[PDB]
Amino acid sequence: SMQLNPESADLRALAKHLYDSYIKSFPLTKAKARAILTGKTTDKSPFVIYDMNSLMMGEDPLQEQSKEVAIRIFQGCQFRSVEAVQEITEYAKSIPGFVNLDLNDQVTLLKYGVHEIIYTMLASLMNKDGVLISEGQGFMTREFLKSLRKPFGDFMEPKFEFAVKFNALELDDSDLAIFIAVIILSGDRPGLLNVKPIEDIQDNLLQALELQLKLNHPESSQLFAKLLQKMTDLRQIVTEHVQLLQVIKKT
Amino acid sequence: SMQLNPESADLRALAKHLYDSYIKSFPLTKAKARAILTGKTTDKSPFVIYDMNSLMMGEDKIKFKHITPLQEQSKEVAIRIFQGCQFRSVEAVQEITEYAKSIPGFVNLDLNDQVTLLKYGVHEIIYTMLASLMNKDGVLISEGQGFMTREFLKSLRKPFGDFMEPKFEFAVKFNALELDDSDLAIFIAVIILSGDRPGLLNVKPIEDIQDNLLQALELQLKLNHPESSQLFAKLLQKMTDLRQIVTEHVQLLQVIKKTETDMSLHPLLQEIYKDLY
Ligand SMILES: Cc1cccc(Nc2cc(Cl)nc(SCC(=O)O)n2)c1C
Ligand SMILES: Cc1cccc(Nc2cc(Cl)nc(SCC(=O)O)n2)c1C
Repeated sequence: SMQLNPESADLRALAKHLYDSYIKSFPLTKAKARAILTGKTTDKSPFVIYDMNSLMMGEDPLQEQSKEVAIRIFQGCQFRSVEAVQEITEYAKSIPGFVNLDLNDQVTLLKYGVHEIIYTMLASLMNKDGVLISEGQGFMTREFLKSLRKPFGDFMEPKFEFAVKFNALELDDSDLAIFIAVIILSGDRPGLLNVKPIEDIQDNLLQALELQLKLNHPESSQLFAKLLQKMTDLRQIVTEHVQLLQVIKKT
Repeated sequence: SMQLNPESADLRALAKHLYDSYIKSFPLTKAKARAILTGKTTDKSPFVIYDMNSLMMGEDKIKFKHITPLQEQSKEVAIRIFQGCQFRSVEAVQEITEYAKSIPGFVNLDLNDQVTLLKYGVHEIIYTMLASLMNKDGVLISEGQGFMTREFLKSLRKPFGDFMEPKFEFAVKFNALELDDSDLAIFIAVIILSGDRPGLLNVKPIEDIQDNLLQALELQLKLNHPESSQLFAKLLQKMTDLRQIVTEHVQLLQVIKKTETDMSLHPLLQEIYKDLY
């Protein structure tokens, strides 16, 4: 049980702040994405890329223009990944305390954070069938991405695997805003000078998260613990990504 | 706020069960170790290894239990000490396996899954419990009979000098949570019953057991640490640290593996050198 007091009020105020910021930083929210994936909004009718024929109809710089469909698609992911770092960096700047940190720690926390957030928010854009691309204008199937020649055909599978289990938590934009902020303010990132001040902020964010998950998910056993376990999955996934980016890099 | 009801009583019964199993499987508890490290018990007065002189007096006055067989008997102090760690690691697996067998549900699982969970879990439990034996200054060895300093371990020739540092780094942050044996019994049982281990067939039944254990843990941490912010969350975050720590251990065991005949032939070569030149 809880009480409505000044402490619980400030954690609600903190949660509202992060959501309004999330909304300003992230154009394609989970609510928007779920609406497109379930046919509800007329606004977007994404083109479905499910095979080589629809990939060609689908597209419709100069010296990285490759014949190999696998190359063009991996360059799409790379461009959107740079865009996603901008959005996350904008979000990060609205987390109370975060700019009052050593400019050094700031770039550190972001350096290891972005890949964890990308994967977290990639789940928002995914169902069983595939993933929204180009702000909900395109939809690329899981199986088409699997069909790409090795090792590109193995690139997104682990992301799909993550998303199925993560989307079963049934988190909304309010849940995700606080979760994403908890990820960024991670004490245990290599090379940080001032750890305590990052930790004191995360303790507040973890409190805000616990309060948000209790209020927002009345029918949910250990959703806080199941969410914090996911931060372990995400580390493992980044490791597997990096190892694959460095097999692709080599050949 | 909570209620004392049948559900909360089953969770306290489950915690009591795990503690009494932990006391049975783990001869040197944190409570015993803290008592040695603070000088309270006269029972153990550990011999302190802090330099090559005390290491030599150390092997003869500690009866390590771990008798290194005749033909892996190295001159290189670094070799003998790593072989010490290796023998105590095998011993630690026996103790964890025994503990594992008492976690309700754990034996009702595919014998395959049982071996999987233990296969990845022992490395995480070893680090967890090594913290129990550590302070700022070093680590208890041979069931509290010795104490080897952090700095003496760092002083050993590369790469052996880098072997325990990460364990000290982890222990410092983990020991600041101030967990006791009750807390650790449930935390260790949570780690073993991890759904996400490569190669498990039946995930759900492991997940169902772990959800009960995470409930028992939350209740134990609330009742046992009244003055502690988000201790449950901070404990779960440690379970992420341990993955990264094990990855670093394993990579170092495989740099040692590659160069193991090469490093214990430096002494006999050092003799041939000063004999010739
Ligand atoms: C153009 C294109 C082709 C194939 C896949 C994807 N999606 C990706 C891939 C990666 Cl690695 N990262 C992202 S960022 C997801 C988001 O936060 O919107 N989006 C995109 C956007
Ligand atoms: C000879 C020596 C030197 C340094 C450390 C240790 N002890 C270790 C080493 C390792 Cl890798 N693992 C353990 S398990 C800790 C426990 O519960 O006793 N104990 C030992 C036995």
